[PDB]
Amino acid sequence: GAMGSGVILRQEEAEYVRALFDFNGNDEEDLPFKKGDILRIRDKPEEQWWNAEDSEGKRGMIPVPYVEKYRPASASVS
Repeated sequence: GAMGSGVILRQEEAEYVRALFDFNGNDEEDLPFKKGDILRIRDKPEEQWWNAEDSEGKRGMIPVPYVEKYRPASASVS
């Protein structure tokens, strides 16, 4: 029969970057990124994934695809 139930195929993994610019959003399931400003938000530098209450009082996470890529200088061993 219809082996398909109606599922969307996504190829997204995770965006790793550091906060640089500052953009505002109006999404409840997301959070606006700030430019290395002073706010209460656990923004991931080596990763574009943040989660906390920004200066806008809003809390959420986003691939902050509006910042400068971040590469982990150091490396790990087996």
